[PDB]
Amino acid sequence: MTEYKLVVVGAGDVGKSALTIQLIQNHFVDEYDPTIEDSYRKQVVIDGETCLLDILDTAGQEEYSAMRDQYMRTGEGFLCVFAINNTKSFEDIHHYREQIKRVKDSEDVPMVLVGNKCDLPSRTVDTKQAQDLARSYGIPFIETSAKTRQGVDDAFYTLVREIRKHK
Amino acid sequence: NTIRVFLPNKQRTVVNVRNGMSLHDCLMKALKVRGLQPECCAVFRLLHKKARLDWNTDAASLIGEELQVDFL
Ligand SMILES: Nc1nc2c(ncn2[C@@H]2O[C@H](COP(=O)(O)OP(=O)(O)NP(=O)(O)O)[C@@H](O)[C@H]2O)c(=O)[nH]1
Ligand SMILES: [Mg+2]
Repeated sequence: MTEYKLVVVGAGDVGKSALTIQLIQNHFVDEYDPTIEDSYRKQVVIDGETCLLDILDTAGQEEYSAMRDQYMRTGEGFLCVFAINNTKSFEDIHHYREQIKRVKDSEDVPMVLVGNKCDLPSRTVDTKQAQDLARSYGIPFIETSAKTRQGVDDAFYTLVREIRKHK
Repeated sequence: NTIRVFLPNKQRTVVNVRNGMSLHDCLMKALKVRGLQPECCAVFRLLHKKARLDWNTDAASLIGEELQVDFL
């Protein structure tokens, strides 16, 4: 069975684990519970192929960026997540992308930009900022909400499709 | 105050221990989220020959340890 190593990265509190748990268990964790490290495996059908997703959900708290970088290096594709009510987590995307390129020692890594919490009021990161940032890296941008599940499968499946075309 | 826990099907987690929870209570969420239940698993303390543990062992007594959860 084909196996895809996906890595979810981004600043603390953007919803990395809540998105992952929506993919895995179709359930929304309304709790505050910061990640140290969590890995998940789930079998999915994408474009008619059964495959195994291995998902490393990293810690946003960069004080644990030792454990992060250690398991990133095997990943085949990266979810770069920010939250639409946290400008700093949006500006931080640049930092996480350069970390991926460093840990992978390559310019060419499958990535998808994810703007999460689209259900919240008073959004501060506007759609065109996000689409502009994704454009600047040549990667897809997907709006999500782990609360309503909007965009969740699209974010992970798009990643898998980007990994397949990278072969 | 955390415990590193290796899980079935090549998964793993680090859990935060709040005061007064058993291992059962402490790991319930991480197992639930991965479609497992403590009932059909055993849990082991990995040494420094692993030691099998009762799910009622207090999670605060295992701070800084590594555990393995495995199917029965
Ligand atoms: N309204 C809303 N709340 C969300 C959404 N996603 C996550 N949250 C909430 O935001 C908080 C942080 O989410 P969480 O998934 O833990 O974030 P994280 O990026 O995994 N944090 P860390 O890096 O520390 O592990 C939690 O209270 C969670 O329930 C979303 O789409 N909408
Ligand atoms: Mg998390």
